[PDB]
Amino acid sequence: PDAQTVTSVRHWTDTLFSFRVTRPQTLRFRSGEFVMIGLLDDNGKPIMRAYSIASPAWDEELEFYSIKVPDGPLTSRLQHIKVGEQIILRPKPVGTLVIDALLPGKRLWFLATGTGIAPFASLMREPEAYEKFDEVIMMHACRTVAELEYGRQLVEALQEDPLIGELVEGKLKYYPTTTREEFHHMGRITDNLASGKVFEDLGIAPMNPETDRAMVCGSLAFNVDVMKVLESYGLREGANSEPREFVVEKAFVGEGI
Ligand SMILES: Cc1cc2nc3c(=O)[nH]c(=O)nc-3n(C[C@H](O)[C@H](O)[C@H](O)COP(=O)(O)OP(=O)(O)OC[C@H]3O[C@@H](n4cnc5c(N)ncnc54)[C@H](O)[C@@H]3O)c2cc1C
Ligand SMILES: NC(=O)c1ccc[n+]([C@@H]2O[C@H](COP(=O)([O-])OP(=O)(O)OC[C@H]3O[C@@H](n4cnc5c(N)ncnc54)[C@H](OP(=O)(O)O)[C@@H]3O)[C@@H](O)[C@H]2O)c1
Ligand SMILES: CCCCCCCS[C@@H]1O[C@H](CO)[C@@H](O)[C@H](O)[C@H]1O
Repeated sequence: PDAQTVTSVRHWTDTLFSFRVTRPQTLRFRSGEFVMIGLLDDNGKPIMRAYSIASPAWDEELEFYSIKVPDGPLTSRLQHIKVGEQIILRPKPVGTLVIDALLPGKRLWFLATGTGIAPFASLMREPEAYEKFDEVIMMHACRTVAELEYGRQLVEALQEDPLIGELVEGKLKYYPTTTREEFHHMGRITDNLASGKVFEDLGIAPMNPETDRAMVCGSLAFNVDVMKVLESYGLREGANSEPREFVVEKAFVGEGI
């Protein structure tokens, strides 16, 4: 179908890699949305899967942060992709993780686990995030330290850029944690928001309906627990049609891995 070419590839761990592809000249999307991408199976039939566009809406190229599931119909194949090869990329962007889907506010929270940081790798590089809000809080929880690397480097590259470094350094608050390995900050996003620990570590006021807006992206179980916690602070799930305090999107469907 619609074919695009891989321009670069980077493996982060034995189960995580990112790659950038050429962008369809017709593509127009909002930072945070996802599209369907895929490869042909052995019978020449499409293996399609939804993927958040990890790059900001203004980037000339498209980037994706992907898991590597051995025996995974798509990623067992995609994990071998090389520069110059191609993938199917359908330019029909959709998704609820968009600023327009949230009432204006002053503090924006990105709550993610595992590859769920993909749509935020996009939003953290979206000019609109820093224009419409005073602070942007990026909470990324993973089992191990290595899983945080892609996000760590991204946040690092932002807060250090010669041009917008000081700017971002002042509004972006990066809060990574591990739950299975030793790290300076640990614990689930749910637990750390509920107990109040994150508000203390970051030296900021607790969550409130009037100023806080959040985007949630992780496993279904994670999404449901974060919702209750957010609701415990008076926030309500919104909609692109009726904007409120928070929005959610599954980082993937199924059990775990
Ligand atoms: C809205 C939406 C957006 C998504 N965006 C991304 C993204 O940006 N990057 C990404 O890697 N995946 C993303 N996923 C998952 C993605 O669509 C595919 O599932 C992934 O490419 C795996 O495909 P597969 O055919 O190799 O394995 P599958 O048969 O699809 O899945 C086998 C099992 O692996 C697990 N799994 C699948 N994907 C993940 C993952 N992301 N993280 C942890 N476990 C997983 C689940 O338990 C799944 O049942 C997204 C899913 C949805 C529903
Ligand atoms: N059938 C089974 O008994 C079975 C099947 C598959 C995997 N697993 C186990 O699960 C592990 C893989 O990780 P996982 O799925 O538990 O994490 P996960 O969704 O893949 O995502 C990574 C992170 O989200 C956190 N998380 C998971 N559930 C959460 C929730 N309900 N609320 C808030 N945060 C949550 C995890 O913390 P935590 O580490 O505390 O989860 C982890 O930090 C493996 O170590 C494996 O041993 C068990
Ligand atoms: C003028 C630079 C603006 C801010 C850059 C810091 C983020 S880091 C940067 O982000 C770009 C956009 O996603 C990518 O194309 C690039 O490869 C990546 O290193």
